[PDB]
Formats: sequence, C-alpha cells, structure tokens
Amino acid sequence: SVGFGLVYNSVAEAKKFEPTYRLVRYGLAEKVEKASRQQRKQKKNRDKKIFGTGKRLAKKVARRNAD
Amino acid sequence: PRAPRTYSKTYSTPKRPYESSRLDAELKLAGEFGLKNKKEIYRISFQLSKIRRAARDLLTRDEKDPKRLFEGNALIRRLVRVGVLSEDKKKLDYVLALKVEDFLERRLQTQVYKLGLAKSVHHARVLITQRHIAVGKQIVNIPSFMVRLDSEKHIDFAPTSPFGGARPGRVARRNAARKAEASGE
Amino acid sequence: AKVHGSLARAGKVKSQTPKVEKTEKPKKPKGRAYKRLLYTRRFVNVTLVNGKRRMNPGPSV
Amino acid sequence: GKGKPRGLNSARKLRVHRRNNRWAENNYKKRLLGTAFKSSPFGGSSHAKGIVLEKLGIESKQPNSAIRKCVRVQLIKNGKKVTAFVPNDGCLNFVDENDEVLLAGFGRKGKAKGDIPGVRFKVVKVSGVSLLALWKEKKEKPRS
RNA sequence: GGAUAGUGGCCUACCAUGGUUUCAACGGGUAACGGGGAAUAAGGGUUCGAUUCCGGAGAGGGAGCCUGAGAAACGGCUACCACAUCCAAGGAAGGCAGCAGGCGCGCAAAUUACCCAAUCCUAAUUCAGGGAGGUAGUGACAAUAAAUAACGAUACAGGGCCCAUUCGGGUCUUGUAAUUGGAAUGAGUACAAUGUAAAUACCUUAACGAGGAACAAUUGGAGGGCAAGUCUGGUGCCAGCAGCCGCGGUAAUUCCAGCUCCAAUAGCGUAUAUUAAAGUUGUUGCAGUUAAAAAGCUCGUAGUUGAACUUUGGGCCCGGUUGGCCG
RNA sequence: GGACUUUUACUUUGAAAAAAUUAGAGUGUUCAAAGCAGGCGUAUUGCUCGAAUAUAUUAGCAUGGAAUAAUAGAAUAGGACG
Ligand SMILES: [Mg+2]
Ligand SMILES: [Mg+2]
Ligand SMILES: [Mg+2]
Ligand SMILES: [Mg+2]
Ligand SMILES: [Mg+2]
Ligand SMILES: [Mg+2]
Ligand SMILES: [Mg+2]
Ligand SMILES: [Mg+2]
Ligand SMILES: [Mg+2]
Ligand SMILES: [Mg+2]
Ligand SMILES: [Mg+2]
Ligand SMILES: [Mg+2]
Ligand SMILES: [Mg+2]
Ligand SMILES: [Mg+2]
Ligand SMILES: [Mg+2]
Ligand SMILES: [Mg+2]
Ligand SMILES: [Mg+2]
Ligand SMILES: [Mg+2]
Ligand SMILES: [Mg+2]
Ligand SMILES: [Mg+2]
Ligand SMILES: [Mg+2]
Ligand SMILES: [Mg+2]
Ligand SMILES: [Mg+2]
Ligand SMILES: [Mg+2]
Ligand SMILES: [Mg+2]
Ligand SMILES: [Mg+2]
Ligand SMILES: [Mg+2]
Ligand SMILES: [Mg+2]
Ligand SMILES: [Mg+2]
Ligand SMILES: [Mg+2]
Ligand SMILES: [Mg+2]
Ligand SMILES: [Mg+2]
Ligand SMILES: [Mg+2]
Ligand SMILES: [Mg+2]
Ligand SMILES: [Mg+2]
Ligand SMILES: [Mg+2]
Ligand SMILES: [Mg+2]
Ligand SMILES: [Mg+2]
Ligand SMILES: [Mg+2]
Ligand SMILES: [Mg+2]
Ligand SMILES: [Mg+2]
Ligand SMILES: [Mg+2]
Ligand SMILES: [Mg+2]
Ligand SMILES: [Mg+2]
Repeated sequence: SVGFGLVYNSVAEAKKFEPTYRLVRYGLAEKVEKASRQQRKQKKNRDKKIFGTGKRLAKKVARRNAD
Repeated sequence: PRAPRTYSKTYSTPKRPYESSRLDAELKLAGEFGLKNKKEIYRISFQLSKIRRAARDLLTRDEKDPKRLFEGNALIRRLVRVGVLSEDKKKLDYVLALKVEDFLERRLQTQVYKLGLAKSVHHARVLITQRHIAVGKQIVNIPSFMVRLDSEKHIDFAPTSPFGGARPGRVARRNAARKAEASGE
Repeated sequence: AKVHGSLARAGKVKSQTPKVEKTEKPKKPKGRAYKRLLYTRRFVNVTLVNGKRRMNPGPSV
Repeated sequence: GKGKPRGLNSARKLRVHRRNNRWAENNYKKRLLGTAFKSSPFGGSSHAKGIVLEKLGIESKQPNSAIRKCVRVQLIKNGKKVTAFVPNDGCLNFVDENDEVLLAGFGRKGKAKGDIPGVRFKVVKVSGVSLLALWKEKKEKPRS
C-alpha cells in the first residue's frame, strides 16, 4: 500500500495546520453538528426578509392578533 | 467545463466481411494462440497498420533526416524491447515485413504456455485471469500483456494461490474439511 | 393498385403451422471456448470431406 | 484541348462552373433545396409517430400476387397521412385502428420497396412496445 | 460646431455630387453564431462543427436608464407588448437560455440528493460565502481492458517411424462419449481496514460462493451478391419473404417451424444522415458521331489565353556535404 | 563602409505564432484507453531525469534567389552624363 504521511514537530502545530477533517479522524477535534446545507441556506433566505433586530418586529406581530 | 478526457478505439474491421480464405486464417490464429474473438486478432492487425504507416512515412524521407533517424530508431527500439523485432531485423525496411503473429507471439497468454506453466494456450488463459502468475512482484491478469524481452525470465506463479505456495485454494481446503468432520468422528 | 383487397387472411400460415417445442440439448460453450470448438472441429480432426470439406451436409448424401 | 479553362488565373471560372454542374447531382440538389424539411412526409427525421386511420390490403405488383397488409397513419407532428406496411406474418392483427404506431423508412432512400407499390414506410411499434416483441411473444400489447 | 473617453456623417448647420457593382454590387435563402476543431483515411478532396477552449450575442419581446472604474445589467429599475401569480376586488407582486424539478413538444436527452475536502473566485478577507466546482444517483452516447470454463482416467474409432505369415500390436499420439477424477476462480456475498469532507464503488482481504433444469450469450442469417442445408414437417401465387436479382399455384435450398450450420459476439439488428466505394462533379480526373450532351450561323464586350529576341560563354581563388582507409 | 526590387507575381529561409485536439519522444496506468507522470537509495530527515519535438501560410511582417510571367523608359527628343 502506498500513501502519504506528515510528521509535525509540536502536536500543537499539527492542530494548527491539519485540515480539520483529519483531526476528527484522529479524535483530535470534535465533529461539529450543523444543519444540512439546504436547511441552512433556507434560514438565510428567511432572515433576509427581516431588516433589523428581529424581536422588535415580533412586538409588531404581538401587538396584532390580540384582536 | 472540465478538460475533456480523450480516447481512441484500438481495433479495425475488415473491408470484405465474408471471405472464406480470411475467415479460416483468423480461425487458425484464434486456435493456435487461444484467442477469444476476432476482435483480438483485429486489434493487432490495427497496431501493425499504424506501425507500417509510420515506417512508410519515414522511408520516403531521405536517410540521415533528423526526423527519420530519431523516430525511425525509437520505433525500432520499442519493437525490440517487447520481442516483436528480432535481435537484428533492426532496419526499418524489416518492420515493414513484420506481421501479426510476431506480435501475437509476445502475449503473456502465449508466454505462459511457451515456457511450461500451462501445457495449453487455454490453460494459459484461465491461469492468467484467475490471479496465479506474476511478472516480478506484480500479478498481471490481462492475457494481452505483451511480455517484454528482459522481463521474460521473471514469469512464475504468484506469491498467492496454491501454485505459488501459501495455502491451497478454497476448493481444496473444503475437501480437507469434509474428510475431517465426517469419518474423523 | 387496389387498396381494399381482403384482410381476412392475415396470419393464416403462422397460425396453422403445428407448434413444435425445441428439444433440450447441452449448453454450448461461450467465448474463447466455443472458438476453440470451431478450430479443433473445423480443421483438426478433418471428419468431413467429399473433396469439398462440407460444413453442414444434409443427412446421408 | 479538353474544353475546360486551364489558365493559372481561371480558378474563378473553374470554381463556379463546378458550382453550377453540381445541381445535376441528385443528392446535392436535394440537400441544398431542403427537400427533406419540405416535401418529405417525415420531417427528414429518422422516425415519425402517428395514429392508424384504417387498414388497407394492397395487392402486390407483377409477377407476384398477394395482399400486403398495410396501415394508413396520420403523423402526430405534420398531420400528414402516409400509408405504411406491417412486417412479418399476421402482425396486422397487432395493430388496430386509432393505435399510434412508430414509423420508419424502408431503407430505399425513400423509394418504394419490392412488390409493394407506393408504400414508403413500415410499422415498428404499436402503442409503445414493438412488433418483434409482440410477434415473438416476448411482450403483450398494452391493455387499453 | 456639437457631442463622445476619444477618432469619425456619431449628429447638426452650410457646401459640393458623390459612393457600390458581372473581379456579382443590391436583394433573397440558410433546417448560419465564427474560430480551435470532427468524420472519412493513396493523393486531391467530400461532409460536419448547437455543444468542454477562445471570441461573439441574449436573458419572454423591444426600448429606456439608475448606480458604478466597468452594465445600455435583467437572480438592477422604468415603461409598452405578450404572458402570468396572490387578493378581503381596495391593492400587491414575477421573469430557470443558473442547478434540480414540472408542463408542453417530439424519434430524441438523467436526481426537486451530498459537500466546500479538491480546483479556483469573491469580500473588510487564512476563518465567511460559492447548484462556480466537486461527490454520489441515473446513463448499452461513445471508448479501454476482456469471465461464461481449465486439466487428467476408462471405452470404441483413429490416423499410427513399429512389430507383419495369420488383431503376432513398438511405443507414442488426435478427436469421441447417458463414464468417472479431483484441482482453479471471480460474478456475487461479507468481518475489517483501505478509500471519502462523510459515504458509495474500485484496489486489498478473513468467513462464504461452480456440476447442468447454473453463475444456462446474445443478435442476425444459411438460392446469388455473401460465410452457412436440396434436411424434416406445415403452407399451397394464400400467409408471408425479399435493400437488389428473386422466392411461394402440393415434392419451396428463399415463407411458418424443428434440426443442423455460418457471421459477429456483451454486443447485434433496423431506420435516417454522411464519407469511402464515385474518374457517377472529373484541378489532379469524366463525358458530349450513334449511349445523356456542340448553341442554325456569324459578329462581339467582360473573362480566359497569347510567337521570338537584350549576359551568354571562358579563366582563377577560398572554404563546405556525403564518400574507402586505420582504432 | 551603410543604403537600387521601375512596378509586380512567383520561390527559399525566418520571425511572430494558446492550450486542448492531430502526428510523435519519453514513461509498465498490472495490459489498455489514458495520464504526465516518475526513477534511485541506506528509506533517518535524502538524491534525481522529465513534462520534447513536428506540424496551417490564405493574408501580413522579415528575408535569399531572378528562370519563368508581366511591367516602366530616349521618336516633333521636352533624352542621359557634366
Ligand atoms: Mg495522443
Ligand atoms: Mg472533350
Ligand atoms: Mg486542368
Ligand atoms: Mg400472378
Ligand atoms: Mg421486379
Ligand atoms: Mg470635428
Ligand atoms: Mg468623436
Ligand atoms: Mg465633417
Ligand atoms: Mg439560426
Ligand atoms: Mg481542418
Ligand atoms: Mg479515391
Ligand atoms: Mg460553435
Ligand atoms: Mg439550434
Ligand atoms: Mg448542451
Ligand atoms: Mg449582455
Ligand atoms: Mg425561455
Ligand atoms: Mg447576469
Ligand atoms: Mg435588459
Ligand atoms: Mg434567474
Ligand atoms: Mg412522449
Ligand atoms: Mg438517447
Ligand atoms: Mg422524456
Ligand atoms: Mg474549496
Ligand atoms: Mg470556506
Ligand atoms: Mg461500453
Ligand atoms: Mg465475517
Ligand atoms: Mg469498479
Ligand atoms: Mg468457489
Ligand atoms: Mg458448473
Ligand atoms: Mg457460400
Ligand atoms: Mg428469414
Ligand atoms: Mg415441404
Ligand atoms: Mg428455414
Ligand atoms: Mg469522391
Ligand atoms: Mg494539380
Ligand atoms: Mg460518365
Ligand atoms: Mg436515339
Ligand atoms: Mg444523342
Ligand atoms: Mg448567345
Ligand atoms: Mg434547337
Ligand atoms: Mg507517445
Ligand atoms: Mg500508454
Ligand atoms: Mg504572397
Ligand atoms: Mg514569352
């Protein structure tokens, strides 16, 4: 079998320069959970429709439907 | 918009499809060398056409032409390295007389039978593709391998499969396992 | 030509041919092995000649 | 002699005189006039699909005598009606009126074939299967 | 002069009357974006190039314009036209020739998946973002490599360097089978680890997996062209076949079948287009008395073509290329 | 010593010429289509060959040639050299 290999003086330096997908292979960095691409992108388009704070328009929402 | 992957076909078909004299000779070459289909004959008739064409084009150029010498030799130097062109046939006028069996002779197919190892061309086939043979360290299962001159001596059964040591097959090892469980107890 | 001639007879002969099932036989080899069958047969043993070296003669002759 | 201009400077007249006599070449004329797009029952296409109007027994030309079992198909794309033959034995029963058959040429470069007068096309599939699939009973005609 | 970033009839004022054209202008057609290039392979040529690169154009049709270095932008605006969505009928809102997907069209073309790990791009910028791109899916478009079996034993023929008076068989050896014998292998399947961004598959590899009805190769043909049947049964100018020539009306070498056989073979057939074959477009290279084809005749402008002749012959110099002789 | 084609056509050499593709050199992707890779050595801190070359000339530019084929010139001398 033929492959490639890296030896970093100072593991701290290996934690700085390794592509993070290898760090999780070695248990040297946590696998980060995230929404799927499609779900993320969709929340970005949803937060586009909003200009400003959020919670301030939620007072506008709340001021109506009391009705 | 990724660079295109180039490719080319390796063979050619004959102009007249029904020729008794040509269909016999092709059958013969099939049986002598253990070939599969006319396509394998055809692929070689092709290589020969390309090499005779480049030679023809070189032989119409004046000798001592840098192109004629440079490409002339290299053509001859590759044809010798495989054992297609004889230790001296080495002029270009001779490659033009070369023919198909000269190539067909150099098949790892035909070399596995040529020295021992087989006792058939058809035994030679089933052997090669079935993983027991090696050229140096390397298992080669392609019957078209075209054994080159100085690798001829390294051809012997592979580090695996029973014929090279290292366990018998799993057909045999099953036969050893029926004699044990049954009348052994 | 007249276009309205009879369609009544379509499929006449195919319908009225007695069906015959094909007989079971051994499987012939495929690939390099069949081709070997042709070589050793067609010319090795030379079992058929009138001088014409027949491929598929009719029964008797 | 020879009757054609040989002058080194005559290329224009050689050039055009051939452009002019190319028009007696059948397959050059056709391809230039776009006969395929215009006068052809297919659009010049390899196959055309259409629906069966009625079935026509066409009697064959001499010395042969027989009834040739064709269908009349109006093409989905041009609406032009064309009469097409049905191959093999009894396949006529595989095609019924209003059946939407796939059509193909007879391979003659648009000339009629054999003893069938005027039939320039042949049936290929009925209702989306095949004739050989049906005739050989590899498939059944889809239940309507 | 005005305008433009700037040249310029780009536009305006005045003034001239020019400008293109049988060496084909102008117009009409293109099932026309141009090019790198593609198929065909004596040569000369013929045909094709929507489409991976470069250049152009457009973003339903037109025009307008805002911002900005850069747009006459369309995942910017304005308006008309054509479409077209939501509505409480007051109003609002849209441009998939981006990626997937739908409808329609048709002979004709795949998933509403995964990811920034690679390639590179952008930004205030190592980090964010990227349907650019890449991953997987579909995919007999093309292309490469090439399993479907290999080797022995018995029993007749066999040819049989023999040994022969009379199977007196020497010792082999080719094919054959209701006969046996073990060997082998991946197609699959599957721990693992490998691969990978994560997976998939490939490569590697434990445990498995080959004896016929399996792990069963197909597609076309068997009168000529053209490779292979005067075999059997059916049909009876009917059904059908047949590119072409032909075949079938009761002994069908051509149909429908069985058997056998040929050809190519994970591929083979059919239609269409195109090239070679075509010296049947002919420059190379055709033909024109009768086969297709010399204008009834002469004149003649474009075009094409156009006799000969003007420094030959002689004498020196310098240094290169290949050549047989020796290691 | 540096500079004439009267005015051309023609022909030689060269420059300027994208990659892909085509031809082709090198290279055992196990063969192959491909790809532009790789090849040594102790594999302990290394060494190293590559990634050629050929090719439209229609037109332009530079150039050597003057056969062929055109073309210009003194005739009412309004000709040449000084
Ligand atoms: Mg290449
Ligand atoms: Mg003549
Ligand atoms: Mg000529
Ligand atoms: Mg009759
Ligand atoms: Mg006839
Ligand atoms: Mg001005
Ligand atoms: Mg200006
Ligand atoms: Mg002016
Ligand atoms: Mg167009
Ligand atoms: Mg070209
Ligand atoms: Mg030719
Ligand atoms: Mg294009
Ligand atoms: Mg188009
Ligand atoms: Mg496209
Ligand atoms: Mg634009
Ligand atoms: Mg549209
Ligand atoms: Mg845009
Ligand atoms: Mg616009
Ligand atoms: Mg858009
Ligand atoms: Mg449809
Ligand atoms: Mg398709
Ligand atoms: Mg569809
Ligand atoms: Mg990235
Ligand atoms: Mg990122
Ligand atoms: Mg394939
Ligand atoms: Mg397990
Ligand atoms: Mg694979
Ligand atoms: Mg097994
Ligand atoms: Mg078996
Ligand atoms: Mg024959
Ligand atoms: Mg048939
Ligand atoms: Mg009969
Ligand atoms: Mg038959
Ligand atoms: Mg030709
Ligand atoms: Mg010539
Ligand atoms: Mg002729
Ligand atoms: Mg006459
Ligand atoms: Mg005549
Ligand atoms: Mg006249
Ligand atoms: Mg007349
Ligand atoms: Mg090469
Ligand atoms: Mg290679
Ligand atoms: Mg020139
Ligand atoms: Mg002259």
